[PDB]
Amino acid sequence: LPNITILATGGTIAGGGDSATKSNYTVGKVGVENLVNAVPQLKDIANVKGEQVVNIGSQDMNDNVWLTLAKKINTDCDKTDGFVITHGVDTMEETAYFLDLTVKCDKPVVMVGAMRPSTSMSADGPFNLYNAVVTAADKASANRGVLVVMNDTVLDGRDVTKTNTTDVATFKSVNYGPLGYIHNGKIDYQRTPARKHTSDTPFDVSKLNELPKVGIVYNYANASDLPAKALVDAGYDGIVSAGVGNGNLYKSVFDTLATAAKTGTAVVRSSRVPTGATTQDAEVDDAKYGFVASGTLNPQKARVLLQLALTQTKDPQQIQQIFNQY
Amino acid sequence: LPNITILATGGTIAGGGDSATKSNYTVGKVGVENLVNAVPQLKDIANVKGEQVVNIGSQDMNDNVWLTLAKKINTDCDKTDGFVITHGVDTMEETAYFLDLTVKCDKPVVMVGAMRPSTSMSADGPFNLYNAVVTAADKASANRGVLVVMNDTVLDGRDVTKTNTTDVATFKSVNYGPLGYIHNGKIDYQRTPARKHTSDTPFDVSKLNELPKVGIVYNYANASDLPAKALVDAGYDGIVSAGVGNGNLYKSVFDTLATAAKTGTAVVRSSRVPTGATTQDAEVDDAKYGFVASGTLNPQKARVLLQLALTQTKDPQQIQQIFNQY
Amino acid sequence: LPNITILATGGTIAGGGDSATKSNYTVGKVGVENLVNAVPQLKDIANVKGEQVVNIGSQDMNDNVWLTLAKKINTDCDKTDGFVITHGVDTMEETAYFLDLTVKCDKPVVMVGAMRPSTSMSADGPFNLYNAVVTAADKASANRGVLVVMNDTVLDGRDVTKTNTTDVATFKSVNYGPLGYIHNGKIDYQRTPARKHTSDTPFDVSKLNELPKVGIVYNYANASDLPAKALVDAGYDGIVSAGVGNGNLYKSVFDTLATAAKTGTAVVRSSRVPTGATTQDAEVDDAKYGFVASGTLNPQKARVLLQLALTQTKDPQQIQQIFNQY
Amino acid sequence: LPNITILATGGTIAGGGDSATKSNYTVGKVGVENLVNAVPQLKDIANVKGEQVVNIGSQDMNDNVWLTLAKKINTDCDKTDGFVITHGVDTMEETAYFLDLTVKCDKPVVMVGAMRPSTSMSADGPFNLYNAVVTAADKASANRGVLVVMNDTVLDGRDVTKTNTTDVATFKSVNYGPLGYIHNGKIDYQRTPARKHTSDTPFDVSKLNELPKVGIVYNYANASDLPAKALVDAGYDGIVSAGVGNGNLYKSVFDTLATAAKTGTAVVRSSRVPTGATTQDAEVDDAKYGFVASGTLNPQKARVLLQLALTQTKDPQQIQQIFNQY
Repeated sequence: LPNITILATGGTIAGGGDSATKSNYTVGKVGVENLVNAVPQLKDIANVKGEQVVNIGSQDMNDNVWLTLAKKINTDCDKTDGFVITHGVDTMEETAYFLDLTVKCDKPVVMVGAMRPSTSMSADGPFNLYNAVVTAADKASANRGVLVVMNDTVLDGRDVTKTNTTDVATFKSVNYGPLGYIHNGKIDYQRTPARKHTSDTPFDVSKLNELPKVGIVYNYANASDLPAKALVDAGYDGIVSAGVGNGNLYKSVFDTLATAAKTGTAVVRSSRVPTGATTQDAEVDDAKYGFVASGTLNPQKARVLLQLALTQTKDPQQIQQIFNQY
Repeated sequence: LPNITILATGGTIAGGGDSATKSNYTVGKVGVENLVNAVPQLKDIANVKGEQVVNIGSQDMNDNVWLTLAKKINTDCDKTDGFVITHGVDTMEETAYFLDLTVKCDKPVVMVGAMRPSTSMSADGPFNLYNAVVTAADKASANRGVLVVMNDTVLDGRDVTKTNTTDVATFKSVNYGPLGYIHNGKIDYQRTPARKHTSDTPFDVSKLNELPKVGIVYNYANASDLPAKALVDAGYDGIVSAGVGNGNLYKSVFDTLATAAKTGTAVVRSSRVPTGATTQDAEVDDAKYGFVASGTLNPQKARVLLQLALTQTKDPQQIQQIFNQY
Repeated sequence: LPNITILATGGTIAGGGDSATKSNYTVGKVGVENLVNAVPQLKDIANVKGEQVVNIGSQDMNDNVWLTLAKKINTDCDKTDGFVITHGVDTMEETAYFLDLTVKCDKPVVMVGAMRPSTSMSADGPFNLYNAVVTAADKASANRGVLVVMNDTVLDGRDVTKTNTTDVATFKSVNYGPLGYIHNGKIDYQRTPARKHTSDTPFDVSKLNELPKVGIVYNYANASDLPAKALVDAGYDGIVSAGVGNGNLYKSVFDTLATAAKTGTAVVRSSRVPTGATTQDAEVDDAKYGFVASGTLNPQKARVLLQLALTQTKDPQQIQQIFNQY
Repeated sequence: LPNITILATGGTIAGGGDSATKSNYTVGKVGVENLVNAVPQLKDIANVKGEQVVNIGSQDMNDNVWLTLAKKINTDCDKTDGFVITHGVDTMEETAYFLDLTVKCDKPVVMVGAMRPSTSMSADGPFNLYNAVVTAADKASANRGVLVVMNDTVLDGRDVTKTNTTDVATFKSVNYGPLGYIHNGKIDYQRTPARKHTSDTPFDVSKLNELPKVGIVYNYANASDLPAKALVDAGYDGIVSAGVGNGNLYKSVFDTLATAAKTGTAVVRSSRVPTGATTQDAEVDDAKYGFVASGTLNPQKARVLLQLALTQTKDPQQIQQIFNQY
C-alpha cells in the first residue's frame, strides 16, 4: 500500500472533553499514534507513518509552525508517497494556503481536521482522517496543490474556508467550489485550481527562519484607526484590511493605510465579506494609493500571500501581480 | 396610498460612474428626490416623502448617523406610515441591527441599498427601491423589527448580512433565513425574528449624543496583540474579537483581552467565521475570564449590541444576558 | 425526565452495511430497542419508550404509514410528553409535512434519520437520535408543528428538504431557514413556521383509510405527455406538476393538464427548481386553467398538501387558498 | 473586435410584459436585432451578428431545436469567433449540456438568458447579454466547453443548474463551482470542467434528425408506476429516474424499471435531490439490474447524456462508462 506520512499538529481531532454528549473539550489530548490506532482501517489503505510536529490548537498557529511544516514536507517528500497533516479547524484554511504556496512536493498533500473532539458521539474525526488518507493515497491528488479533506470532500487550499462555527460540513470552497467528492473510498476529481501553486511558485521558505510581519485590521462602522496605527508604529511589513463590502475602508482606517502605503508599508485590501473578490476598479483607486486588491482572498489568506510576496518584493505593483497569479 | 418617509443616507444606490459598463463609481452623487423621481412607480403605491438625512458611502457610517436615524424615526413615527432608509450596502447590516434595537416605532422600517450604482446597465437600485417601498407599505411588516429589503427578499436586521462583495443577491440572513419574499408587489411572510427588538428593548438613545467605544480585533495565525492593546490603551469600553472557529483567540490576543476584562473592559467573543454561533461551552471559559459569547452575532453586529449593552451595564454576566435576549 | 415515545419506521438509521468504510448498505437491520439501546445516554435526558410502526426504507414510504403514524401520534398524544420518529432520509421531508398537517398533537413531534448506516465510521445516527430527543424533550419545541432534527439543526416540517444525496448536512429548510440550532443539548429557537400546522388545520385523517390519488409528472425539454396521460387515464384526483423554472409546463404536458383540469382533476403547478416559489402571475393563467400554484412547496410536498385538500374540496380556488395557508 | 454570432431561441431575455412592476410576461416578444440593438455597448466589444434560430419559451425546448442548434454552431464555427445563444432560463441547463456534448466548436459557445422580462424594472437581460458577449469574446473562454453566463458568473454547461424559480442569481454549478467571475468586463477563470465535452465526446448529431426517446419519472412516497409503464409501453429507449435520496426508487417504480431494463430499456438512476451524485455502491445493485447511476447529473441533464449514449450503445455498462466520462 502507499506510504503515507501523517504530520500531526494538534487540533480538535486530537482534542477530547468531559463527554460525548457535552460540547466541552480542549485541543491536543492525544498523540499521532492514538489517532492512527483509533482508525485501524487506515492499515488497509495505506502504510501509515505518524509524526507529531507540534500539538497546538490551531488558534495558536504561527509562522514557525508554518516554516517548520513546509520545510518538513519538502525535506521528506522524496521519502514518502503522500502526506496528511492533521490540524485544528480554526486556522486550517490559512495553513493549507501557506503550504499550497511554499511546498514544492507535488505528491498528495492533504490537511484534515475535526469539528467534534474525539470524545463526542458521532465524532467526525475517524472517517475524516480515514478519508484524508484515501486522498493522500490517490494518485489523482498529485499536482492539485495542497488540499483540505473534510466531510467527504476534497477542497483546494486556496479557496477552502471555514463557513460555520460548529457544523461538520463547515469547510467549503466558497468562490470556486471543491475539486472532488469522496464516496466508498473513491474520489471523482472534476476540477483543479488554475492559480499557481506549490512547485509553480517562487516562494522559498527553505532558508527562511521567519516570515515578514503582516497584520490584519477590521473595518465596520465608526471603526477606530488605533489598530492600523498600532501595526504601523510597530513597523509591519504589510497590513491587510478586512474591509467592508467590496474592499472598502472606514475613512480613518483608510487614512492611516494610505499614509502607510505611501511611506513603504505593503497594504492589501481584502474584505470581511465571506465570498467574492475584493476588486480594483470599484470605489478605490489602488494605483493612486499603492494599495493591492486581494481578489477572492479573504483577510487571513491575503496575509499568507502578502507575507510570502513581501519575501520577494516590497513594490505594490509587484505584489499586485503576485495576488493576480497565486 | 400609504405615506412612506424615505430617509436617504447616501450609498451606491445614490451613486454614479462615468460608465454603465464600467465598474467604477462614487457614492452619494444622487439626491433622494432624484432617487425617488427615478422610480415614478412609487407614486402608484405610496405617497412618498423623501428627506436626505446625510450623504455618505456606508464605509463611513459612524455612531452619529445612527443616533440621528434612530431619533428621527422615533420622532417622526406618528407622522408617517412607514420608513425606507436608502443606505450603502457595505455596512447596511450594522445600521439595520442598531435601528432594530434602538427604534421604538413598530411601523415598517425598511433599509435598502444597491450593489450596482445608478448608472450601471441593469442597475438594481430601481426595483430595490420599488420593493423596499412595497415592504414599508405592507402593514404585515410592522412589528418585525428593522428590515433590509434586497433582491426581492425581506430580511430581519439582526441576522441579515452581506454575503458576497459584488453579487446583487448578496444580502442573506445566513443563520435563520428571510422573513419573506416579494413577488409582484406582494409579500408572503412565513417568519418573524424571535429575538426582542425595537419597543421590546431597553435601549433608549434619545438622550444620547454618544455611544460607548467598542473596537473589533481580528484573529488569524500569528496574530499581533498590538491592535487589541491599542484599543485597551485608548480606554475602549468594549472589545469584540472576530475570533477563529468558535470564538477562539490567538494566544497573545487572548492574554491581552483576558487582562482587559479583569480591569472592566467588556470583551465579546465573536467569530471571523460567517455563519454559526460563537458558543459558550466550547474551549473558552467565559466565566473565568468575564467574556461574553456573541452567539450568531458576527463581529460587527456583536459590536452594535455591545455598545448598547454598555449603555445599560458593564457587568459581563448582564451583557451576556443581553447577548441572549436581543 | 420527559417521557418520549420513539416510533421507529426503519430507514438508514436502523440499517447496516458490511463495512464501516464501504458505503454499501441495507435499511431496516436494527430494531427500535437495539436502536434506542445503542445511545444509552438517551435515558439520561428522557424516559424513552420505543415502538416499531414499520421497518422499511422511506423510498417505499406510503399513504398507509402516514395515516398509521398520524393516528398513532394522535391517539397517543395523551400518554407521552413528545415523539421522535426514526425514518429513512429519502422521503422524510414528505412525512414530516404530512404529519405537520394531520397531527393534532402539539407536544414535540421530531423526525430523525442518519445519512450513514449504523455500521459506518463516524456514523451520524447516534448523535442525530440523541439530538432528536433533546428536541422532543424541550418544552420549547412545542407548537412548532412537526420538526426534523438533523445535523444539530431543528427544521420545520414544511420547508425542510433533502438538499444533498449523501452529505450528513443534507437536510435544510431551503426557503425560510431552520427554527433553531442545537449546541450542547440546548436549542436557541429564533423562528417558528408562520403557516398553519397541526391543530390549526382542518385535516382529520383519523377516520381516513386511504388518501386521494395524487401523481407527480416531471417537465423537461421534449417532455412526454404519456406520464400525465397515465395519471389522468387511471382517474387520478390530483396531479402535481414538477415544472421547469417558475412552474412552467412543457407544451404536451401543459396540454394533458389543461384538459385534465377542465374535466375535474386538481392540477398544482410546482417546480423541479429546488428553492423559491412557483408563483401565480408569471406566464401561466392559473385562473383560465383552474391550476393551483404550489408556492414554496416542492413537487412532493405539494402532493402532500393536495391529497389533504382533496379530502376537503375539489375546487381549484379553494385548493389555491389551502396552498396559501398551509 | 471579435466577431460574435448571437443565435436566438426566444426566452424571457426577449420577453415583454404589460408592466415594469407586474411579474406577468410572455416570451418571444422581441427579435434578435432588437435584443442586440437594445444593448449598443455590445458594439464596443464585438462585431455582433444576430441570427434568430427559433423564438420559444425554453419550457418548450425540444430535440429539434437542440439538433438544429448543434448543427448551426458546428457548421458556422469557421465564420465566427464566438457564439452567444440567448435562451429561456427554464430548460437552459439542458440545452447548455446538449450543446456541451454535441458541439465540436471549441471557440467560446456561451448561453445567456434573463429572469426578469425585458419590460421590467431593473431588467437583468441587458447586462447579462453584455456580459455573455464579454465572455464569448474572451479567448480564455475557448475550450471550456459550452458555458452559461448569468449574474456575472461563467458557469459550465454540465454542472450549471437553475437553483431558484425566480432569483436573478439562480444559476449555479451546484457541485463543482463556476469557471470564473466577470467584473468590469474581465473574467478571472480559475477552473474548467475536467469532464469531456465538445470535440472530446464521440457524440455526433450532424446527420441526426431525431434523438432516442428518453423520459424521466418522479419518485415520491406512494409513487405510481403508471408514468414508468407509460413510457415503457411506448418503447422509450431510456428512462431516467428522478429518484429519492441517493437515486432510490419507490418499490413499484423500481419493478417497472427493472423489468424494462431486462428487456433492453436503458434505465438511469438520478435523483430529485438538487446536489450530489447518485452513486453505485449504496442500496441499489446497479449491475444486477442493468441500471446506470447518473453521478452528479440531475434528471434532465442525465436525459441529455442518456439520449446521446443511446446513439452509440444500448449496453448498460457502456452507457455507465459514458456517464463516468462525460
